[PDB]
Amino acid sequence: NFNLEHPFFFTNNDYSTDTSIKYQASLPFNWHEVMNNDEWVYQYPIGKFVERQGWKIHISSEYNSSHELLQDVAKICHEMRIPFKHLSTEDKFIMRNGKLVSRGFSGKFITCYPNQNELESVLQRLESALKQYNGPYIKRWDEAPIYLRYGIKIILKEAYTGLGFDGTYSSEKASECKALKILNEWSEAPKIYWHGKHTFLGIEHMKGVPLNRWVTNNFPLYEVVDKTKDYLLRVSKIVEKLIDLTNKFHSENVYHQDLHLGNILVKDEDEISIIDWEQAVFSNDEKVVHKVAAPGFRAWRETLPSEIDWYGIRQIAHYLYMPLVTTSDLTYNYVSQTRIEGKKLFESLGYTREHIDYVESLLSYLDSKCPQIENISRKKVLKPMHEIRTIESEQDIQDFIIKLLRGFTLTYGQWRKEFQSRFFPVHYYGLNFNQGIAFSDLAILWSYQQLAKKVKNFKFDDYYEIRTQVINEAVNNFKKSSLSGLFDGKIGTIWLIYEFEIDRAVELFTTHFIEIFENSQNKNLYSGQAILLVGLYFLSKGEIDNKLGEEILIRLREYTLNYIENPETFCKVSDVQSNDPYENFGGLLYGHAGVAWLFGEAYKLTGESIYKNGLELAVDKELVAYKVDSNNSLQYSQGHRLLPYLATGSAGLLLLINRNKEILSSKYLKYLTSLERATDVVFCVLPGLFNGFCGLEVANNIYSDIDDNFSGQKKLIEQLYRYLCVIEEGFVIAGDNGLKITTDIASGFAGVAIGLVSIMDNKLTILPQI
Amino acid sequence: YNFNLEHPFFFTNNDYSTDTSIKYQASLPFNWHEVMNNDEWVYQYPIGKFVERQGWKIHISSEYNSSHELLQDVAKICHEMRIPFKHLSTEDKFIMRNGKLVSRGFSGKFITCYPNQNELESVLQRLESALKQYNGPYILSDKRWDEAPIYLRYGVFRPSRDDEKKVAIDELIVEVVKDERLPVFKIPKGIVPPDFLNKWLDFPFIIDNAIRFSNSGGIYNARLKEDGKKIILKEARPYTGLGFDGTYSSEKLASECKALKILNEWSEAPKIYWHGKIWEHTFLGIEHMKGVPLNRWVTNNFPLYEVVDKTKDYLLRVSKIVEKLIDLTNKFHSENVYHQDLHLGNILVKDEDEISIIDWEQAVFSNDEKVVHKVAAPGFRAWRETLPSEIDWYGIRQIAHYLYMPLVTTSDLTYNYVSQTRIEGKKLFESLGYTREHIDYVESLLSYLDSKCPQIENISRKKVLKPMHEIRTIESEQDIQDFIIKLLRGFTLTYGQWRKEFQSRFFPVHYYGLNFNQGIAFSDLAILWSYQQLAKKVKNFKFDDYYEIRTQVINEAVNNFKKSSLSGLFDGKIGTIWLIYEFGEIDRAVELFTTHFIEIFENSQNKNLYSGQAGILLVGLYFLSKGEIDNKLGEEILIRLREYTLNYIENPETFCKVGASDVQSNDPYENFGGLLYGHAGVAWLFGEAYKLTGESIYKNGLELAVDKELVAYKVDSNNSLQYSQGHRLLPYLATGSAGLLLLINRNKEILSSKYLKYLTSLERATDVVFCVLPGLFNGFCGLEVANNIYSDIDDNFSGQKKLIEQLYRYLCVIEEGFVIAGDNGLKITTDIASGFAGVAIGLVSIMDNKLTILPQI
Ligand SMILES: Nc1nc2c(ncn2[C@@H]2O[C@H](COP(=O)(O)OP(=O)(O)OP(=O)(O)O)[C@@H](O)[C@H]2O)c(=O)[nH]1
Repeated sequence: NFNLEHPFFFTNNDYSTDTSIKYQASLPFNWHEVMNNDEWVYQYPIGKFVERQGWKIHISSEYNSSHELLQDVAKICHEMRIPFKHLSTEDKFIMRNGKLVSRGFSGKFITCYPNQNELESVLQRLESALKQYNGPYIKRWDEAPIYLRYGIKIILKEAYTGLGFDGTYSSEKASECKALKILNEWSEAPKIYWHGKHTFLGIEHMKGVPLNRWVTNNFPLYEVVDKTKDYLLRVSKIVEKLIDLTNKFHSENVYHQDLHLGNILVKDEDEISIIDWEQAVFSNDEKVVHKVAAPGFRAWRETLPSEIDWYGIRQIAHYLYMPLVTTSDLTYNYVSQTRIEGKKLFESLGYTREHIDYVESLLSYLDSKCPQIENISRKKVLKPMHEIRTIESEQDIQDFIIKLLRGFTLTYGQWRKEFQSRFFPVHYYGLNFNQGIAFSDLAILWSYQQLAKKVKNFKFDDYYEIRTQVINEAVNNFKKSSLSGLFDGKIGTIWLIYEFEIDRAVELFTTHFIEIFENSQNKNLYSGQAILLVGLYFLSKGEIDNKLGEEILIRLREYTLNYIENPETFCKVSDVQSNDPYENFGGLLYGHAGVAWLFGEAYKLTGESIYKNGLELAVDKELVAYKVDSNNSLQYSQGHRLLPYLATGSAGLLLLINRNKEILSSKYLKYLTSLERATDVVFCVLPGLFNGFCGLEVANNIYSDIDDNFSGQKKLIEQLYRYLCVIEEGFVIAGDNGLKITTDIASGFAGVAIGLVSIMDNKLTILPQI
Repeated sequence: YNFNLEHPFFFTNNDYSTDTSIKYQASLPFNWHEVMNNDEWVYQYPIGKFVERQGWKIHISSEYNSSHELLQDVAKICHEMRIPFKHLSTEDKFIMRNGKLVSRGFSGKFITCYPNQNELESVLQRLESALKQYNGPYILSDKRWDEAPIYLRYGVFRPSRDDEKKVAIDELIVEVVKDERLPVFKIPKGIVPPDFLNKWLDFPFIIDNAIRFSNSGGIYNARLKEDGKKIILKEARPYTGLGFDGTYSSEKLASECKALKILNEWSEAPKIYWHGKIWEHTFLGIEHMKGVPLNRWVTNNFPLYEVVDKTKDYLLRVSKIVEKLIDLTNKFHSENVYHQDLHLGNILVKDEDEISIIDWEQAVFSNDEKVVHKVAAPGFRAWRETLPSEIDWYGIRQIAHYLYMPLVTTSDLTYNYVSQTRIEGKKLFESLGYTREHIDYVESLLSYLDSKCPQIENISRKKVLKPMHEIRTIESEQDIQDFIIKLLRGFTLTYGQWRKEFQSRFFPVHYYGLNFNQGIAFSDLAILWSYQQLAKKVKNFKFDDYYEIRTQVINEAVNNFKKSSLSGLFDGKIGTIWLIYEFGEIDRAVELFTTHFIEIFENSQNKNLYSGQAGILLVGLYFLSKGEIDNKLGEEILIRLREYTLNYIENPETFCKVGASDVQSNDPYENFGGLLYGHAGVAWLFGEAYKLTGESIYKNGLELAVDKELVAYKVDSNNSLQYSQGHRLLPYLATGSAGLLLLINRNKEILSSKYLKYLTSLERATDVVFCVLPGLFNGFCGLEVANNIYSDIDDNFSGQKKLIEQLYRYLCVIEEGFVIAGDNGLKITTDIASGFAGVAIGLVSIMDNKLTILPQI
């Protein structure tokens, strides 16, 4: 679960390809170099009695004086004077030192391992080359960088720490204090209240909130908020304050170089306050590439410092129209599409035409300072969208899905050329779980063949040989890993192969079901034992061996009874604010809210009414966990994260409530239309099935009979157009936390694929029945 | 088929390669794309526009001094209307293709555009009128269009189309049209007349000899008219010829013209005759010298035998030439000229031992700088940015050390390689019998010369290859016991240094067999067989990791086993079965043998022991001699070997080629003849069959095999039998003479007394004091495994002593262990073809008396 990215695609930490300066050192007679740990090179003589542990000596230096210190230490230590190891990469030197890194290992550039009882002159000789150099502190021994071993009522700060890829220390970046002292006239900028040297310069804290919660409090997400319109008048007030103060402080030789979600702060009556003037450089003759900034805001390819801030001051006012800003690091000039997709939404709300046209003309004459920059790279293959249509007929939907299926083949094509480990592009969380109906290719292929089956007379190409050269390593790696479960576990592959090869899945299931089922302990649907769905699905049509079938049937009966006496125990029916799957709780993906499907299938099979009793017990244990929202409906309770979604929140609750009509009573149907009002929003900030808009639109209309749901296609496509970055004759959808492209079940090609095939075929084709 | 690629340590395949030059990037509007198809070009075409194949294309070239301006000056022309284009990616491929090491059929290819056939004049008039001040090379197999660089040709636009009939990707889509990519233009099967192009479409030297024609031309023999006499010509087209620096061909002929005009009173340096410029070419009239080079001078003068020196005085003949070289250094250094690249294709010695340095195509004229010796020879390549005067003196030093002993081919890999050679040279030159004054004078002049080239200490990561300064003599078995564990621990170090980075294979191999993976060849499993046969050979080993890697090599050498399709004993899917049998395991793959032995047998053509069915029959008779296969296939092997012998007896021409031929090479698939790669290994089957069955026809087949193999053996000046192809002699094991001595000496009682009299001549022929290669197929270790493998009496100690001493002459040292250098030594290879496993099985069979590489009875 770590992030390391190159342009265009996404990958893991294996793809580095470091190109820097090799360190290089000499070597005496009967000595050696070795790259043992692949991050340190170790020097050692041949014949010497090496002990274990003892003492270690650490020496740290600055960036510029590394190689001459290395030469002096080498000429001291090579002549029968102790083995030696050091850092092996100039590129990794700025991650070992510099800015905020891991607290356990920081510094420690030069290391030696003395032979216990010979230190009477080595430490004395190490002040010869030292005592005039420098370095970070990381315990002190003398007046030299020689060490021994066996953050942020005035808010303050702290000062060789903070080095980037260029030479700019955090103490150096002087710039902040000169920018504060030349801008002490205005109360929007903070004041300086401490001078001198670990230096402790302080600032005044202006009141306010960050603009993201201002967007969630002022930019509408439900239709009942912000009565009598007039929100665009406030938006005009903030952007007129930005243009006024921008023209006031760009008079005399000062620039900010970053105007992201930070450094802006609105208190009351639309009063901004720019804080933390830290990245202040100024020139107007040479051109500088924008080096360091927040994600979503990055200037391009060696322009003037007057127009570095141009893109930032355009975009900071641009996403106030409709906030989708984080995907501009991949698609240059992305923000044109947000304007035209916010204008139609604002007209659909019913705002005044004067306010909308004034805001559009205001952004137009801010764009009147318009220096495009024809950047020259390989990122420019993914050009923006400049065409917006309207869906009325079914052939438009067929054209959209045959366009979208091409982008899947195109994002498959470029992945195989430079990478060989997996078969398909990934998300950053589940980039190694290469099995099951989860973040894995085996769940991608059957969505592909389904949507090839649905549309029209598709080209057969060569996907037969592709499917067999996928299923060969699938049956190879059925068992060479750990864990168990349905989604990313063990026997989801059996269900997918049977839903794909019939006989092999049946005989692996009947030879491994009792062996794998007793190994797992939990009962949740992700990686537990509810497996019972696969067993009941194989039992209802009938392919299981008989006597083991009744044995596992009375087994699941007695675990159902045992669950009837005990509390929830295995899961919680969790005040953590995370998107993380293992930390997720209280949903259909994670919790006891999904066992209602398992109880309902057993009730639906012949006659078992103890599973009905399990249904009332499960819903009575599950209904307490949800808090109420403003619009009189149930909502997920933890933090300020009021997200009604398929997982955790309201949409999964509406899915589980309307699962079976026959089990319902008048006590159950007390929150039907209020919960439907909960899942009726004008904006979803991230797309997808598990954590996005597509799961909401699936849960809004799945089991309300009929098939003619063209309002559903209209709403889904006309709200899904805002998330797409176009390629040649196709689309590739950026996933959740979107900076790169993603193809998985949650946020990718397969999410939209499963969503559309579930809306067309109203059975929601995950966790099956019959 | 060769696939050579530079890499520090081990030389590998074309996979470790990253372009680190300034890349070329263009801009695209909407409805355009940037497909990167096949790693050379980047494809660009408007989206939705059907490109019409099978028309006319334009090749555009450029110079290195201004090429970006061609990109940003022709980009709006392709942006206007509809023109696809594809251009080269980085500057490194532009250097590699607009240079000197690339073929003339593919040179000058930078921009390729794709017009339609109906728009050619309209695009050509627009692009021609804006490129007046651009210029570049000619590009072969095209024709001149106007004055701007524009060259047309007939070529392939796209691959095969969507849903109609295609036959190829290169020919006419009308009869077959073969590709004729030669530096001429071809109009195939008449012409459909291009009305845009029909109007536009319509020396005091005599040629003597072309020694080369290279890429930029080069040295060209001819005859002058107004002066007569003999002359040579150097030619150089403008804007071609390019190193890894801004430097062209015409920037060096002017430099050597200056360097040969500044000095004129030296009779052994050539005099300029006519430095004229025909058209834009730079021709050059240079006189010719008589004589032979030093590279072939040591072939017939260095004592290879111990009688060939013709009554002493060889070292004085060395010393006069050496003092002639050391005299002619500061004579032209007074003019402050400097001549780089002092390799041994420039010092030519004529009659009465007079020298003449003839190649001057690198010449600086100032000395305060440190440059990389960028263009050099194999062996004389210098050591990272010293001043050019000591670069020249370093070249002089290694000239003198090749004159001392003729191995300097690996001095690029190990710094101060001259140390080991200078240590062994006194023992080489004192073991033959010479006066001490000559050796004293040679070492005195060398000890004068060695201090004018200053030593350096940086080495740059190849530090673990140190020269050897700790030599010993062999007079006890404990020396052999120490050497075997040292070599084995060095092989462990080799596996440790190979396991770090690469994983496509398991062991380092020579670059000939860089793709093969099985058998007693360039492989993996035979190396562990040698490892096991040497590890328990003394008493034991530590065995830190041998068990799990043995399990690994068997369960991914046996699991696939059929991915490649090739037959033979050496590398051909049945030697794999033999190594599984002889590793110490159970017979195991006998089921696979009975499954597909007839299938492997029935679909092969060659019958040599390298990759033919003769080794398959040897494996079969070995398994029948072990005593358990089946009741039926044992009869099938005999009923096939019967009439396999008879097709050879009635017609020996099909199974092998007799004669000497005209081939000077080292590739394993070319050199016919000899014990392994030819005819002399056929009689090994007849010997094994006679030792199993005992009947006369096998003996007669062996006698005819020995009779018809000895045709291609030319007698030396001394009484010695030598294998000879071309102008070279081959007294080696594989394609040589020591292979026949095994066949004669092993079957001594079977053979009659008529063929037993050749042993006294082949013992003289396989007795040299010097070799150039440290190997056993084609090297040294095979020449003294034939000496003591089957005598009668156990006298292993003296032969072992000689082998270990001359291997100390050839080895290289890492840590406490040891490595060895393979064929074409610039690297470290560990296999059974001039590697660690070969010297391992040599040290096995030198006292075990078996020669375990070939399966006996
Ligand atoms: N000057 C001269 N050259 C000859 C003679 N005979 C052959 N040559 C040619 O000189 C060439 C020397 O080429 P190399 O030794 O490869 O060196 P080079 O290719 O000239 O490159 P540089 O050594 O950098 O000039 C040979 O390839 C021969 O073709 C001769 O008598 N005199």
